This record gives sequence, C-alpha cells and structure tokens, in this order.
Amino acid sequence: AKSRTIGIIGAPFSKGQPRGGVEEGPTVLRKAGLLEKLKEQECDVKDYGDLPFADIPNDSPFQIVKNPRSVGKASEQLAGKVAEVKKNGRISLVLGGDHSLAIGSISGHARVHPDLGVIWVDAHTDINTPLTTTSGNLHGQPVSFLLKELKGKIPDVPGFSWVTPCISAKDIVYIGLRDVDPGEHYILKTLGIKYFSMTEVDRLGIGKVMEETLSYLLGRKKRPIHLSFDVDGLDPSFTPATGTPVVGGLTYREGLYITEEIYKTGLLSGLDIMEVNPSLGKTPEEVTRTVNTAVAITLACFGLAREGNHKPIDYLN
Amino acid sequence: AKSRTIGIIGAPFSKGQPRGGVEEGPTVLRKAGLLEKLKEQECDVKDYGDLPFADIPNDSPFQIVKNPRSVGKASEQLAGKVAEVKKNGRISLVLGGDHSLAIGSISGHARVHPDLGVIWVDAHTDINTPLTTTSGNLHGQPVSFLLKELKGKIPDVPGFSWVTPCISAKDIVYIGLRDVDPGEHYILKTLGIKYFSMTEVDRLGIGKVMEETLSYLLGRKKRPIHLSFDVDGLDPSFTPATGTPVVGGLTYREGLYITEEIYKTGLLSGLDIMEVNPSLGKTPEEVTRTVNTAVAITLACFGLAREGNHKPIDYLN
Amino acid sequence: AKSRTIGIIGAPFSKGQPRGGVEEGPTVLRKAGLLEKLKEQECDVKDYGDLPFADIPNDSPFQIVKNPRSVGKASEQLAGKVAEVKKNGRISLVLGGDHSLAIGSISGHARVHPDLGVIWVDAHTDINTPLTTTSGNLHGQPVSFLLKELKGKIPDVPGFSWVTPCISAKDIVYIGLRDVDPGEHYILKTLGIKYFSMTEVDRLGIGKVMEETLSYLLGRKKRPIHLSFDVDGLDPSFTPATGTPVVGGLTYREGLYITEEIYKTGLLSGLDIMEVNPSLGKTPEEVTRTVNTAVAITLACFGLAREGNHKPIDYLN
Ligand SMILES: O=C(O)[C@H]1NC[C@@H]2SC[C@@]21CCC[B-](O)(O)O
Ligand SMILES: O=C(O)[C@H]1NC[C@@H]2SC[C@@]21CCC[B-](O)(O)O
Ligand SMILES: O=C(O)[C@H]1NC[C@@H]2SC[C@@]21CCC[B-](O)(O)O
Ligand SMILES: [Mn+2]
Ligand SMILES: [Mn+2]
Ligand SMILES: [Mn+2]
Ligand SMILES: [Mn+2]
Ligand SMILES: [Mn+2]
Ligand SMILES: [Mn+2]
Repeated sequence: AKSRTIGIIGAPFSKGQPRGGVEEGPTVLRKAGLLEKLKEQECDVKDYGDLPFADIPNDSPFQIVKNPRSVGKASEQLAGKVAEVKKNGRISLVLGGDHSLAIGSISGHARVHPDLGVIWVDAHTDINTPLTTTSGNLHGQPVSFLLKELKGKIPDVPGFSWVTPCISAKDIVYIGLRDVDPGEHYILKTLGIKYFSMTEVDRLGIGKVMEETLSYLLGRKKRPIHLSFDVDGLDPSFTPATGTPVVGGLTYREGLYITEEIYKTGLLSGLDIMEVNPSLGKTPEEVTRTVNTAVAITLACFGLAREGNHKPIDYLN
Repeated sequence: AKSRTIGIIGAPFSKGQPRGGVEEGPTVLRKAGLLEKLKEQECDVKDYGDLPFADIPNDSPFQIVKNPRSVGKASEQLAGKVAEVKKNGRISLVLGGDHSLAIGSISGHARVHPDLGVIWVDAHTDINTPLTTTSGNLHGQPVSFLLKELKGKIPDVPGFSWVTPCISAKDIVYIGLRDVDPGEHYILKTLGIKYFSMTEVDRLGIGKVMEETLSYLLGRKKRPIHLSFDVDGLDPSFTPATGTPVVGGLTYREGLYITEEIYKTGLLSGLDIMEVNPSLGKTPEEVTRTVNTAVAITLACFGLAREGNHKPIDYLN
Repeated sequence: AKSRTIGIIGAPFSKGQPRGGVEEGPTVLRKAGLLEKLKEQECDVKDYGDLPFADIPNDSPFQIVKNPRSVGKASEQLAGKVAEVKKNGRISLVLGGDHSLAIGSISGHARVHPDLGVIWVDAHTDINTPLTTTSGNLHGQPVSFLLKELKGKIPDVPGFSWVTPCISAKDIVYIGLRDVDPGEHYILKTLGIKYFSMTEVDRLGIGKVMEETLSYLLGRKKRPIHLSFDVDGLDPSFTPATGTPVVGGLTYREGLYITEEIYKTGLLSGLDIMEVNPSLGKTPEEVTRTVNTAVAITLACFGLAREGNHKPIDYLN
C-alpha cells in the first residue's frame, strides 16, 4: 500500500550544530532493526543508503553562522535524493542527523509535491534567520529558509543559493513547543503560523490537538503530509540522548498518538527522524531508550497500532 | 455496606505462564497490610485463605498449550470458591497468581450472577484461543474460554470440560490495551468487542473513557460488575514487578480514576488483582512500588477517594 | 506593568511543622537566581528582604498544637509586611517556609484587598482546626483560621488574637487534592467549598479545571487573585524535596498551565511559594529539581510562557 511504501535515506550530518555524535543517528537506528521491523509490518522498504557528505575544509562563518557551505551542500544533496525517492512513488524516510537537514528534506519533497503541508514536532520552532540567531547553529534556522513570507529577510548565505522558499506560513503546524527564542516568538506571532505549544497540548489534550492540526491542513482538500520529527519534541524521560533536551515534553503516548493519527489519513509522504545523538546519553540505557522511542515513533507512522494489527485473512479458520 | 463487604481469596498459581514467582502475589499483597488497610476504610473483610493447588504431575501439553490440567483445575477450584464467597453476600477479591485464573474467577462469579458485565484493565486482550496462541501460555487465553461467540473455536483442552462460556462479546470492556497479537486483533474486531486501547485513552481522556464504559455496560439496567485487573495495564514506572511490562501504560492517576468510578456505581461484585510477580523486580524498591500500587488500586475499588472520606458524624463537635 | 510589578518577601520559618530545613526555602530559591530571572522577564522587582523571626522560648503547646506563639507571631509579622508591599502597588511574593505562613500572607493581602479570591494549589486542604488536627502541626491548619464560616469553631490559640477571618468559603478554590483528613473532608463538604481534587483533574483535564476555577472566582466581575502554591501539589517526581510528598500529583506541565492561565487574567495580586525543604532531597539532584520546578512555577506567574515571549520591538529589522 502507498502509506506503507518507503524509501530510506540515511543523512549522517552534524555540522548544523556544535555537538558531535548526531551523525551516528542513521547507524544506531539501522542497528536497532528499523528496516526489518518495517518489513514485518507489511511495508515495501527500499534502502537508498547513507549519503556521503564530503568534507568542506576552510568553511569560514557567514557573520556568526557556523559551517554554512557544509550545511548548504548536505541539504542540497538531500533535496536531490528525497526528490528521487518521491519520483519512485515512495514515502521518503530521512534518518538524521541534525534538524538543518529539513531544508533539503522539505525542499526536495516540495519539488515533486508543491502542495505539501508540514507537521513540525519539536520543543523548538527552528524559525531563526541567519540574522536573528544568537548561536549561529543552522539546525535552529531550517524553517526560515523554507518560508515564502521570510523571502527578503534571509541574506545570501554561502552554500544556500540553490534554496527557493517552498512553503507558506499557513502550510505548517507546530506541535510540542516549549523553548522559543524572542526573535522566533516574534516571527511565529507576526506571520500568524498555527502552533500547539505544550500549553495548548495541556489545555486541549492530544486528541483535540490532532483533530485541529489535520482539519487545518486537510480541511480544504486532501494534500501530502511531511512530518519533520525532532526527538526533543518528546520529554527527556523518553528521548534523553539529544542535543537540546527540554523538560515538560510530549509523553511517549502523545508521540504515538500524533503518528498513529497521521498514518490514518493515508497522506504521509515525507518523514524526518532527527536530532538522535547516541553520544549524548548519560548511560548506555539512555541511548537505547532514545533509539527505541525513535523506532516506535517511526513504526506508528507506517501503520503499527496500539489496538493491534492483523493481515486480511480469517484467523478463526 | 454491600460495596465494602469483601471475601478475600488467595490464588497462588503460576502455571498459566512460564515465569516463577507470580504465585507469591497473595503473600506480598497480604504482607503490605491490604486486609488491615481495608478494615480501616470501614470494610467488612473475611479472609477465605489461600487455595491449595495440589500439584498435577505428568501434565503434558495440549498441542503447544502448557500445563492445561493444572490451569484447568486451578480455575475449576477458584470457580467453586468464588461462587461460595458470592453466595455469602460478599464481593470476591481474588489475589493472583497469573491471569489464567480469570477463567475460574468470572465462571464462579457468573454462577451466582449470570447478568454480570466485565471491565478488563490490561496491556493485553488475553483472548487468544488454544489454536491462535503462539506461546501456548494459558494466561494469554482466559477471555477466549469465557466468550459465548467463541463456542466452536475452542478445542477440547484437557482440564477444561467443566467450562461453559458465560459472557457475550457485548458484556466486556477492555481498558489499557497496547500489546495485541494479530489473531487477537482479528477476534476483537470481528466480534465487535468494546475496547479503549491507549489510543482511545489518549484521544478521549480517562474521564470520557469511564463515562462510555459505565454507560455501555449499565445503560440498559444496573447489573453486577466484575473488574479483572492485570497490573501490567498500568505503566511499568508504577508496576515494574510483572511478567509482560509494556511502556506507555495507564498512569497511577488513571488507574485510581477507573477504580474510583467503579466504586461509585456501587455495583462492583468481583475483583481480580493479577500478575504481581515479586521475583521480577530489578531492585527490592521496584517490588515494593508494584505491591504499593496494587494495594492503592484495590483500596479505591472499596471506597478510598482522593477528595477524602469521612464517617457520618459531626467532626466540629 | 502591574502583573510584572513584584515585592519579594523571604519568610524563613519552619515551626508550623516538625521537619527541619524548610526555613532554607528562601535561601535556595534566591541562590537559583529567581530575582535575576524575574528582572530578565521585564519585571520591576523590589526585594523587602528575609523577615527576622525572633526565637520564642517557653512556647508551650495549646493542647496538641505545637509552637502556637512562634507560628502566630511569624504570621502576624508577615501580614504587616504583605500589607506594606500591597500598599506600594506590588504583587507580594512570599518565599517560604511552611504553609502556616498563609495565615499572615492572606490576612495581610486582605487588609488592602478585601475582595480577593484564593487559588490553593496543594495535595492538602490545610483546613484542620486546632481541635480537628491529630498531629498539631499548624502548617495543616491555616485555612481554618482564615474562613469566616469557621468563626466559633476556632478556640483562643495563644499568638492568634490578632487574626480576623478574612475569606468566605465561596472565595477559595483548591487544585490538586489527594491527601485529605476525615475532619477536613467533613468541613470541605459542609461548607460547600469549590475544589478540584486529582479525581476532578483526571475527569476534566487541566484546561477545563482552569476554565471553571477562573469563571467561579471572576464570573461576576474582575477581583484580585491570591495564589497559595504548596510545592507538594505537584507530583514528587518533580518536587521531591518537600515534607509531605504524595504520589499521583499534578504534572510539571499542569503546574505551568495553572500559573500561565492565572498570569493571563492580569489579576494575580499575591503569591506564596511554600514547602520547599532543601534538606529533604535523597540526592543533591532531587533538591535542584525541586528548586528548579519552584522557580519555573514562579516565572510563569509573572509572564514566562512556553509558546515564547518577545519585547515590543521589530525583530526582523
Ligand atoms: O537558535 C538556536 O540555536 C536555539 N533556538 C532555540 C533552541 S535552544 C537551541 C536552539 C535550536 C535547537 C534546534 B533543534 O530544535 O532542531 O534541536
Ligand atoms: O498469547 C500470549 O502469550 C501473549 N499475547 C499477548 C501478550 S505478550 C504475552 C501475551 C500474554 C499476556 C498475558 B497477561 O495479560 O495475562 O499478562
Ligand atoms: O494536619 C496534618 O498535619 C496533616 N493533614 C493532612 C496532611 S498529611 C500531613 C498533613 C498536613 C500538610 C500541610 B501542608 O499541605 O502545608 O504540607
Ligand atoms: Mn528541531
Ligand atoms: Mn528541537
Ligand atoms: Mn497483561
Ligand atoms: Mn492479563
Ligand atoms: Mn500546604
Ligand atoms: Mn501540602
């Protein structure tokens, strides 16, 4: 089935942030048996391998922005690969890698499906521009490069001349927000982006959050869904092996509920499993817990349901 | 009062599953002061002791089904004891022991009250038949033996000739499901059994879940309630000392909410506290935590309320 | 702004209960950078210092009631100080110290604002009278001294002759109740006090709880709000370093939701952050966790929002 036809892309990249280890994300998710688990779930899985991200020496900063050419090139390559997967009639599954890679993932997906809607599960808005950021880390800026309304606010950053903003502010929904920078809050409010911070999740419950999210994106007509999942969207009690953990996150149950509801639309076309850093666990168990949670989230995106699943055969005969 | 008149039955039985220790469940629940705590809560408590489950040697398997005569006999004896407690005008409180004992608990309860409704709190459906089962563990099969709609699907298993299905598919509600076998999911969907998997609990909230459960069972007319509580229905962060723990379970609060709502109907007539295995804690604290949670669940079934409780006297004089 | 104009009062007092260390509450909250964090959040902060609570030797018990003159005097002093802060047009922020200090905090606040409404966030009602109590610990009795309907039920306790009940039973809302004494439950039911025990929080969800709480207190017309926050209202997994921890408490998210909703009314006039005991952590991390949670709660009372915050300037220019 279309909702279970997948194209795996490994994106072992880390230069979008300063913490080493996030490039081991595709390795550890594969080692956990993700591909085998998806095949056992009646999925047609094709593995496009791990993208080679050739080192860019002398990649000097653009103002305070670190490794711009490396980040720009990695996303450019990913865009080409995601577009190839999409042309082959498969749901692209990007194994990250830092969240800067979403520039390439969404850009590439939009080349084949320009009418796509984005669901962004994260503790963070990742909407800083190369001018608003105080960190210069591009994993906290991918949304600004993708939004049409921010054209003219993004300077000419080396490595990003290939980028054409592909999404409007009305085509993105945030879920799980709880650590937003002043500049990002201003952008979020002035552009009128739809969001469900932890405050709205507490107020409404995840059931109403999903009902509202899917109605807001699909109400007019059915359109492709791109889910960009930052594992720090979930509480650090479930995903501790991550760069920027924030307390009071989405529960394991809420994470599974979001992904079960998206699967059920039959419109998931793109998926990013980002910011898994296996060198950031305090214990080996914290790493396995993060990886196992990220695997469980991924399986729910492709049909694994808590009520159970069965093949279309008579089990009583 | 009727809702606080209890008959305690210890059922130290483990042969419905492969892990040793679950037979110590009645011992550890008693040691925690359950009987004394119930009496302090204005309960009339009579202890019927721990059932002697005389060893059945040469109990060869029926196909892949393990210890069928032992499980069949333990349930047959429990049925007789529960029926005796029910005839004495008491709410039967079965301290397990593995969940295979539900065959005897519900069969015995149904002999005195054939119009009973079942609330099944558990991570699992336990509805595998001796033919759909892949483990051959009878604790994953009690429901198949009890359902009228599965008559003709249950083969002649040694030790179970006394069993007559006593409940219809419409007389059972599951709460907490999150680990269902393919065969079980097929049965659950084809028989149209009412269930609230963790997905429905996330969607609706425990308030709506309870409102729907009690309306579905009692809407037509008031009838006796049998609550079969598998401790693995709650999240392993509360009940870790259990045979098959599954992450993303019911919270301590949700567990107390279910039981507070059932007490309030005044219709609880039977209760099973199952799958407490004190040899399965990683630390002694994990065992005490499991036992304390199981005690807390039990006390709420018999009137203990979080808002408080008071005797009908003037406390200001 | 009025909602961000604060008067800090340290109340290092412990004689309302038997566990030493709660007097270090103002010290540890200050060490965590509470004052500096509030100023960074666009707050006008004035620090009235830590109240000196002169030792009262020969403070004999009134029946079973321990240190009545010490508790009575500490609250009398606090009342005078809170009234001073209120007269200076500031929101009084009392850093405790045990909950008996609420006698002084609310009495002092009511002298300037007699039309105030109280939100009491706690696992406990703290409404025992000097005659209903069984421990004789005054931190479990402050509401009894404050209620107009309990005039004639409170005996002449040494150190409390200055007290005039300032609140009616209809002017208080409890949130988080899960450990209520029989006498307290009788008072709660006979006086018809509005409460949301953990049972109502589970039933309704924190969204509906806040909607109902604010409508019940502000429906007729806008009036000042006094929030009396006992850190044991939150689950011990967030606030373990406290005297009376009770499992199944409010989550970190629910705590932040209550305080975000109160800030939003613009009517918070008084705040108590009570029962932080830094000598009651099992590990230093348990103490830092409790302190960090208490700081996070306080910051939300004065505008810190999970969706983000920004200054009224153009961030894109
Ligand atoms: O611009 C920044 O560098 C920061 N702005 C807000 C958050 S705290 C670090 C942060 C980005 C996190 C990226 B990501 O969400 O993908 O992990
Ligand atoms: O048929 C089986 O053996 C399996 N079926 C699904 C679950 S995982 C193991 C299991 C039984 C659960 C038992 B009980 O709920 O009693 O703890
Ligand atoms: O009156 C008493 O001593 C007891 N009555 C109920 C609770 S268990 C301890 C308790 C007081 C809690 C006060 B405080 O909430 O401030 O921590
Ligand atoms: Mn991100
Ligand atoms: Mn993030
Ligand atoms: Mn189970
Ligand atoms: Mn079971
Ligand atoms: Mn208190
Ligand atoms: Mn308390």
